Amino acid sequence: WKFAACVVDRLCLMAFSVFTIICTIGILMSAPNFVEAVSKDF
Amino acid sequence: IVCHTTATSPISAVTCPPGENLCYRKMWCDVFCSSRGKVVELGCAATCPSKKPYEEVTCCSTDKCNPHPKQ
Amino acid sequence: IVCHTTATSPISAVTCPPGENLCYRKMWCDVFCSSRGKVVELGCAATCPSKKPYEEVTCCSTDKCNPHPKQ
Amino acid sequence: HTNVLVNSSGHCQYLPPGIFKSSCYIDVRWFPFDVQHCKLKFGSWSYGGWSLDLQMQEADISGYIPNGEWDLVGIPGKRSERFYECCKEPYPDVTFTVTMRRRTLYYGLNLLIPCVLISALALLVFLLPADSGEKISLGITVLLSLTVFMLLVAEIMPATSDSVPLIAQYFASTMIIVGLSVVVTVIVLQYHHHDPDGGKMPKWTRVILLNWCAWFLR
Amino acid sequence: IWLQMSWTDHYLQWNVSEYPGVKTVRFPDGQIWKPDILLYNSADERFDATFHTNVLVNSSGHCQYLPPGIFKSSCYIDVRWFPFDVQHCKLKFGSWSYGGWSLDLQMQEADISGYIPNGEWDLVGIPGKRSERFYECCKEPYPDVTFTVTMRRRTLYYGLNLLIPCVLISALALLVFLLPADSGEKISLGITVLLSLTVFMLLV
Amino acid sequence: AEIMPATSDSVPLIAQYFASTMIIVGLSVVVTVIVLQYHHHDPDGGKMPKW
Amino acid sequence: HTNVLVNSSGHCQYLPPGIFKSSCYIDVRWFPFDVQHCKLKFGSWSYGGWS
Ligand SMILES: *[C@@H]1O[C@H](CO)[C@@H](O[C@@H]2O[C@H](CO)[C@@H](O[C@@H]3O[C@H](CO)[C@@H](O)[C@H](O[C@H]4O[C@H](CO)[C@@H](O)[C@H](O)[C@@H]4O)[C@@H]3O)[C@H](O)[C@H]2NC(C)=O)[C@H](O)[C@H]1NC(C)=O
Ligand SMILES: *[C@@H]1O[C@H](CO)[C@@H](O[C@@H]2O[C@H](CO)[C@@H](O[C@@H]3O[C@H](CO)[C@@H](O)[C@H](O[C@H]4O[C@H](CO)[C@@H](O)[C@H](O)[C@@H]4O)[C@@H]3O)[C@H](O)[C@H]2NC(C)=O)[C@H](O)[C@H]1NC(C)=O
Ligand SMILES: *[C@@H]1O[C@H](CO)[C@@H](O)[C@H](O)[C@H]1NC(C)=O
Repeated sequence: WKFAACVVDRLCLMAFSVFTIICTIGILMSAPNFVEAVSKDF
Repeated sequence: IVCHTTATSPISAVTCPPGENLCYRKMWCDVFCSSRGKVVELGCAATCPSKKPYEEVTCCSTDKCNPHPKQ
Repeated sequence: IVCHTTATSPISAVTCPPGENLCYRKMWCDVFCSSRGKVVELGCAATCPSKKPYEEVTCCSTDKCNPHPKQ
Repeated sequence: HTNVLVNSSGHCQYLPPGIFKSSCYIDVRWFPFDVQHCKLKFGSWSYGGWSLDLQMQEADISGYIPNGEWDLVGIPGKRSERFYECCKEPYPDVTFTVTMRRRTLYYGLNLLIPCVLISALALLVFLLPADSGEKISLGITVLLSLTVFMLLVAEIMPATSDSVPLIAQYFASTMIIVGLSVVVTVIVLQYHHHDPDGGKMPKWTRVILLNWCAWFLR
Repeated sequence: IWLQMSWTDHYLQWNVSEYPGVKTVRFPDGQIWKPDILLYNSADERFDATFHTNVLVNSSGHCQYLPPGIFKSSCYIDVRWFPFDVQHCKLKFGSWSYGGWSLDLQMQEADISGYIPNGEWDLVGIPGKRSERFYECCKEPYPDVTFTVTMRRRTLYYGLNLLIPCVLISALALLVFLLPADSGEKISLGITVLLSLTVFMLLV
Repeated sequence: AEIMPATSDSVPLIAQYFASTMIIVGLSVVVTVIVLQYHHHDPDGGKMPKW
Repeated sequence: HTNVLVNSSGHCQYLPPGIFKSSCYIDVRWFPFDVQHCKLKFGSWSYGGWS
């Protein structure tokens, strides 16, 4: 039981990792002037 | 097609570009509708545009069918 | 090299120190550019400085090439 | 109301300074990456163009003082005219359109770094072994920290119902992700704590999971 | 709002032919008569929120007056159906010392060509009604003009900033039951969820 | 937050101070999770690396 | 300061509206079950009862 639970836990960890990175990137790359705002401020 | 317009002062008789064969005019009351009267916007458009609740439109398809009310 | 300057009132004909052989003047409109006109800054600099968007510069390399416009 | 200065020809010159408040529609849909075009419309109140011929000369920025939250793109002007039914005479006006873009160096590293760190820590729960009774502790504490972060977030955002600001969606996505992480760890925790004599694991799930694990861990 | 008063002055009349080019004149506040129209239900702390512009007169004597202002009026708000609530807040205008036999008010219609939506209220309408009130002293009636601003709230903010977190918190609270007791985390989860709700009460 | 300025023209010092503190604390959490993964382990299941 | 209205007999009628702030002692001992008696005292500033 425990090995199955650990590996499914790791699989879930993955799915959330990919979902999270893709979500943050897409939402902060959607803004029309976002690319210009970082080049100026940073 | 020749349509009167208001973007040129004095009021002109500009000759409309192609694709737009409807002279139109749009009139509504602003604050100064007691002394000055209703506003006037003249032009030529592809098809005559939407009439808001407070706006009136009188759309023609002939030359100089949309003059200032004085005329 | 002798360059006019404005840091001295009345307008002087101060003689510039070494290393700076370009008399310059810089002129722009402030608020009072309707009655007073544009501002005037005269001096001598190493090489004539940067022109901002709203500033104009007329840079010379000769004696008394940057006088007040009246003169 | 300052004084009016007159020279021998009669030319008169008038500078009323002031702190002016004008009405301009703000769009916070792309917050904080948003550019605003707020205009200022000047005109006479009782005079027409045949009695007061307004002439627009250009605006002055020699005295501009940057404030640290908005960058001034420009302030161009436009003279416009409006005709009325009463007569042929036109009524002029002068409109100056202040264009400005927000500066993100503050929100970037005071609203989006803590959120990213919190989300990462929330994802961190899965690595944690179940033997340590700390997975639920970590996940729920992270959610509580996010709840606290919402206070700063609220005091810093706009309250508009005309659109959804970007970072509102960002924080909603983060919240949903954290909550579903809590749910999933509860599930697998249900698996870890189980009595073999009481029940048996399903077949299909077992074999699929075992094959995927064996391939992933080589 | 910008008010709009229009009346006729008998004493401010002239012949255009005798004054070529002078088609209008303008008079400041205290140089000619203006009516005492003002908001009965004002809560401003100066009671007249208007900016006294100039009065414009043409040869017939027709006079035209626009006092703009930021007006604060008293209106009962009902928050029983918050945030799904519609408010009917009215503005009552009338003379202060004149009757209907000395100042015959006439209500013409309101103007929305300049309306600027604000993002928290949707304007249903602003209809007007002229009404009259009689008194024991005499048969003469006292008129008034009432404009009823009707507006409904916009829920896109409270919907997904006050009701999504609450639903997620409640779901997580229900989640405790699935959790096995062997894991010493059921009380932890439940009480932490209650604490998160307590914090949410601050925004709320 | 209530005590600092909200400016995007520059980064106040203590903002960097608090950022560094936050990063340090978070990485401490990560590292303790790692070594915790080590402490709770089944010997029959796996072997520790050599190097 | 509104205007004063006068009829042929000389009777004069005056309505100054306003947002008035007055001093009144509040007792919060029985909060929130508390009743307050806040008073407003009006009188002339330079005239007596014989004037
Ligand atoms: C001093 O100012 C006053 C008011 O500004 C002015 O009296 C007003 O003049 C206007 C314009 O002549 C009058 O409006 C007219 O009213 C009649 C009757 O209601 C209408 O039939 C007229 O119709 C015109 O406008 C229509 C708009 O759609 C057109 O479709 C139509 O073809 C006509 O062109 C017009 O609306 C107004 O009634 C008077 N009075 C008042 C109280 O407004 C007066 O003439 C000015 N004096 C001088 C010396 O200039
Ligand atoms: C009372 O005040 C008015 C206004 O202050 C004044 O009339 C103005 O005088 C100025 C200066 O003479 C005028 O500006 C000139 O305009 C002409 C035509 O546009 C220009 O060619 C002139 O060029 C000068 O400035 C240039 C700036 O770069 C120089 O490069 C050039 O060499 C010239 O020196 C100059 O700009 C202005 O047009 C008038 N009128 C107005 C409305 O400003 C009037 O003279 C004063 N009366 C008395 C009795 O003093
Ligand atoms: C004054 O107006 C009348 C019409 O009302 C006109 O006959 C007369 O000519 C006008 N005055 C002059 C100086 O013409």
